[PDB]
Amino acid sequence: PQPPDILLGPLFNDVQNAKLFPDQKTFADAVPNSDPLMILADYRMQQNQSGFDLRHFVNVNFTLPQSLREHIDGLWPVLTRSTENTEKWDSLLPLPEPYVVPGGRFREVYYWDSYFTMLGLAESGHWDKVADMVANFAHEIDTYGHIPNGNRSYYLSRSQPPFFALMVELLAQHEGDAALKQYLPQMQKEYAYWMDGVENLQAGQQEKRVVKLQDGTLLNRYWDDRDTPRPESWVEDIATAKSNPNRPATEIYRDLRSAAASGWDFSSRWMDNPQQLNTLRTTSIVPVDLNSLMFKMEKILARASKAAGDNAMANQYETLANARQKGIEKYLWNDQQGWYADYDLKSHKVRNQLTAAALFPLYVNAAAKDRANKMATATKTHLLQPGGLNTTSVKSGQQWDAPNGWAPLQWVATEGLQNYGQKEVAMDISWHFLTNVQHTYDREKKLVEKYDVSTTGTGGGGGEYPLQDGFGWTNGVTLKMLDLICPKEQPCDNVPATRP
Ligand SMILES: OCC1=C[C@H](N[C@H]2C[C@H](CO)[C@@H](O)[C@H](O)[C@H]2O)[C@H](O)[C@@H](O)[C@@H]1O
Repeated sequence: PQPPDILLGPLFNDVQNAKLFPDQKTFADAVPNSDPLMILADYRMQQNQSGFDLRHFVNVNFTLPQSLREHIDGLWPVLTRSTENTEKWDSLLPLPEPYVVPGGRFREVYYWDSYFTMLGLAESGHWDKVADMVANFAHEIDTYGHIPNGNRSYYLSRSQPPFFALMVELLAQHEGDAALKQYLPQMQKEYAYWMDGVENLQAGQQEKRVVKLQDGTLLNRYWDDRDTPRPESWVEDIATAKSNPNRPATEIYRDLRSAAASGWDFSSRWMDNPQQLNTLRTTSIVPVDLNSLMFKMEKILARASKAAGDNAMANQYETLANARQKGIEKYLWNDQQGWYADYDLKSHKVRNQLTAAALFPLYVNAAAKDRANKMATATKTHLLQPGGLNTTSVKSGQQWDAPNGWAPLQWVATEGLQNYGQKEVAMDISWHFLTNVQHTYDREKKLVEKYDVSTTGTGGGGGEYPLQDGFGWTNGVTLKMLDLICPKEQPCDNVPATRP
């Protein structure tokens, strides 16, 4: 499958640049009614004729795309899609089983979203859907060599935060070690993708998603194999590169795509100047969340191997995990500030900024106990707000920043804090975010993609597209949290005004 900019060449550029549709993702998801080569020969003939209408040419040649608890349960069918077969030349990639999409403009499965959605499904006893989704991701691993950002041809050149091993662990909570052993080959295969290029890597060098520091420490980074505009945000990325003539455009395209591989598209976290997206430099930053996830993946791989009966392999994975933990503790802790943070390959130091990503070492149990206590303090002091956990302390105009609260980060933070007995802060995050979700639901009768955490009752904003409704990981995380804040004796269908 070729991404639409390659498949439809000059025509794709021209349709996007003409802005025939208010969302750039629209034409990226359009299906050619006939062979692209034919539509392209045709376009070359007509395009310069008197009174040629581009829009008309496109219409002819393409097909274009109750309680809180009750509401979430009724949404699952609306968010479920089944696409075992796909039309010829569709950007949508086929999957063997039904899958849940986030909602709105997101009409395909997403990698990291699905873990948090599956948490909700698992909590509701929809273990069949959870099995189906693990199977879908295993299929993509075998088919593409890795999990794409989503099941679209324009997502094949990148991944997303790697939650597959955690999904397999989720499935094992129901099916036992049999699930770990079943999906071991695909977990190893995903690991080999993340580590591709390590062989022959020298100190001080990076290759694809692997970074080797000057002392030999191996860590990973986000990376996309392409350095061109994103088809799904074509005119935005061109405008971003055009606005900064002092950088090669390919470098800007690479970092835009890599921030998209990071899940945090976009954030002051990646930028020299928090008010200029054209300064982002994702590929020179070693992310603390990614490397926390890699640690977890290595720990899960060791467990699966040992269950499977392969002890030499289990010992290898445990040794790799032990080394990664030493790297996180050394390069991804900011000792001057007292919090985890990303590492800057440009300055050769730990970056200053506190973001919600700094909770990930707690989430995966990599963190030292004293650093976990320090993180509880940093969270209360800087990130915890009336409507939930702030993403950063910086209002950049981007969506992965203040004042936005994102469901997946609320879950990572509360689970992380609980892993170290920091129960008070963990409960405050859950209660604040849930109240926000409930309040917005009382107002709008919906769940949304992200929330403004400075108060409760309003959805968030920022970035290159409008606030989306649904919404997969909000619904999944909400159900999980709802079930935990109320006793099993008396479960709640709405978030209550009093803590029990
Ligand atoms: O809910 C799906 C998502 C959409 C958001 N990003 C997608 C939309 C971008 C176009 O607006 C796309 O380039 C990116 O790769 C996609 O993952 C969000 O920031 C992601 O963390 C999230 O997984």
